[PDB]
Amino acid sequence: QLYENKPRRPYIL
Amino acid sequence: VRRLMFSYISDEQWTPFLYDFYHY
Repeated sequence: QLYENKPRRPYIL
Repeated sequence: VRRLMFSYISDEQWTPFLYDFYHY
């Protein structure tokens, strides 16, 4: 289904 | 100083280095 599951490293927002 | 990163994400690999916020 429509879910934004992408692999992300620890970047501080 | 901290690396402010949100819209333009200038980073190399995806790997989860430390268990803080973004850890996939």
